[PDB]
Amino acid sequence: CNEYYLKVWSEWERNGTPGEQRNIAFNRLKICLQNQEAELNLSELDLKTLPDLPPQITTLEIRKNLLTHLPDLPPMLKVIHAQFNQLESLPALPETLEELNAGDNKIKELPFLPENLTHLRVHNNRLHILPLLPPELKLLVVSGNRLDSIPPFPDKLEGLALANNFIEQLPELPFSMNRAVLMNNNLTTLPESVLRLAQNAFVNVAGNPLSGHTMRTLQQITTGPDYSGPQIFFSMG
Amino acid sequence: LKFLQMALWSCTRKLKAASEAPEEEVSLPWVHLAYQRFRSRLQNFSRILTIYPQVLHSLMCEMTLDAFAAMACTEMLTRNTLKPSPQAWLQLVKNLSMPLELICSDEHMQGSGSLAQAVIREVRAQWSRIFSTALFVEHVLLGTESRVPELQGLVTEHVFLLDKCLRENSDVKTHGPFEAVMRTLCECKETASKTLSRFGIQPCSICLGDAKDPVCLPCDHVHCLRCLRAWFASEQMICPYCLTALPDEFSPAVSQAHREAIEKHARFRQMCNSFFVDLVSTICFKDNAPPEKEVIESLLSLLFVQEHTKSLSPFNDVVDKTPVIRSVILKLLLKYSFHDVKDYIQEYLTLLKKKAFITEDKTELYMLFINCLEDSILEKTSAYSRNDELNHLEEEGRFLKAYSPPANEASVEYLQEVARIR
Amino acid sequence: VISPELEHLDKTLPTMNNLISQDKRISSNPVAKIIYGDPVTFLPHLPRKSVVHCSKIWSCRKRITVEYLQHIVEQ
Ligand SMILES: [Zn+2]
Ligand SMILES: [Zn+2]
Repeated sequence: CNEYYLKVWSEWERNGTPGEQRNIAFNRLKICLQNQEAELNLSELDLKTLPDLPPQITTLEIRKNLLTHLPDLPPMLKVIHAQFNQLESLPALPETLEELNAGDNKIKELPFLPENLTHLRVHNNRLHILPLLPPELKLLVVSGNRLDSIPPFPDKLEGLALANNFIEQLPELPFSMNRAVLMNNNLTTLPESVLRLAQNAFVNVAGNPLSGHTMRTLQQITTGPDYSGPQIFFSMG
Repeated sequence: LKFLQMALWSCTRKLKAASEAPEEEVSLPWVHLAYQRFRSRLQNFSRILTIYPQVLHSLMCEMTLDAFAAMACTEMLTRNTLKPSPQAWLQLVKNLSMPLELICSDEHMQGSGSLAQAVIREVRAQWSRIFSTALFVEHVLLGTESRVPELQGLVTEHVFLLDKCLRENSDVKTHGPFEAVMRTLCECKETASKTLSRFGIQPCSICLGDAKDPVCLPCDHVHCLRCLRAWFASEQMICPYCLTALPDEFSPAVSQAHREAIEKHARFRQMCNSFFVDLVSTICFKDNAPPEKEVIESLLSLLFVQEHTKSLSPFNDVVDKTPVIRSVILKLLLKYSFHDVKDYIQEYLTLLKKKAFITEDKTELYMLFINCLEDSILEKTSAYSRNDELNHLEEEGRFLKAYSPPANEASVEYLQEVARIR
Repeated sequence: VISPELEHLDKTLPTMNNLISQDKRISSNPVAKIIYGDPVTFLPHLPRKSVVHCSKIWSCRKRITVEYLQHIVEQ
């Protein structure tokens, strides 16, 4: 099948438009074929679309290109760093994807994701709809999108960030959460579980149009340092 | 001289046709009468030929040469758009504006026939398109040349895109052309932002404005120095936007590149805002009739973001920290009769007064309206003659005789009464 | 010498006006109370219900002229 790979890479090379250093891609991609590489790079090549990718790699860098939609995908494409492409939405995603970064893209909605996708980053995208999240989502990042909505948080969401969206209401953070950032959202209030957390979690909620009496509620709670909840901040200059 | 003869000959023939008698003979006196009746039109035609003599080549019982000269000029300006040079073209447009605007006014061309009317209708749509493109040129292109010459190509392309979008229906007082212009300007600003930096331009996630004191990071997203100091207090090593582990030894600083880029983007936004404001003021709010409901509603919507207030601009990228209130749109609407604008102004007042931007002790807000209403009346009265002033003073007397008086608030009628009384 | 002074008129004039209005020769005069103070305090006939029946909506204001534009431009 290697010959078909050589054909498709050289022919997509025939698509050479201005700026697209697909020749350099050809050295790298053929090299990947020759080693059967675990790691590959195509980032910063100003590419706009890709042909079939090698199957045996467990990593692919395509960041800083002009891509808008992607071709067939490896079975074991564990780690993709697709930051700053022009993606609108992505094809069927692989099983063992344990980390994916799609930040700075133009995406609007993503499909089903793995069980062990411990890290996700889609910052600065245009998401509008979030499917259910996995049991082991150690990180969820959705900032920069246009969401005023959010599904429940998974059991294992240690790190969370939500700022720059339009969130008006937030589900509860579990005991595993340790660093929440909720700045400049449209939140109405922050619920009580956020206090029950450990005494070391940073929670920034500034920039939100939160309930002033709810603020004073947290004021009475915070003037009682006897509670070992986290440190909550609502504004800074 | 041949064309002036044809014009004055047609004027004489028309005037004599209206002599209450036939044209049995056409004596010399009628020629003087024609000059007296059509002096301004003929002088204006002469001015046009003087400014753009080329029109003569294009020209090769009713006075029509002026209208066809105007049509020829709008053709020999749409064709020669930006040629020979932007400054010469803009300056020619300017010089022609006064005569072309005269020809396009019902006063200057009272009673002319149907061919002249249809010609003037087309000349109006053409002049609207030319003037809009000229304002875009004057504000965005010329400024871009000096400040951010890198963009002159994009501005030049978008000039022809604007001309192409305004072509069919150039009545910017309607909805479709207005939205098309706003959309084109937004695409142009977006493309300029993508061009001035291949990663684009984004505001800091802390202040959500331009990244004053721009600081980049190993993640390429931009923030501010002061915000990064306030953030780095302790236990807060990682960026907020991405949760990247900053090296323990990290120390921030400013990248000159990004401050230059931001300054260029701000200059560009300022020029585009000036173009939009000029188009609204001069083109949209021009006639002896207010723009349609959709235009005014969109403009009132543009003042506020979903509340926070901002200057008149189609870009949701600048906002006044405090809810500032300003008088522009109010003055524009008040250019017309209060009877027509009452519901728009009362909607604007109820919108501001909806706890969106003011809280209580509103006595200053009402003063703003009253002052503008006072200005509006003064503006109209300064056009009046002496006998108009006397008739006005008598009408106002019988109004003060007719005047006779809910609580806890005021309306635009009450405020207009307060102004008139004052 | 003179120009430094004119810059501060917006404050210096309200100060002088206060010192003058509160002088016994004036502070008990009704016309002065109308011009410099709020008459609602000493005229019970004045309504106090509607926002329009305040003191400021019924106060004077600068008439705009060419001279005032000239001065503003120079400043
Ligand atoms: Zn900031
Ligand atoms: Zn970061």
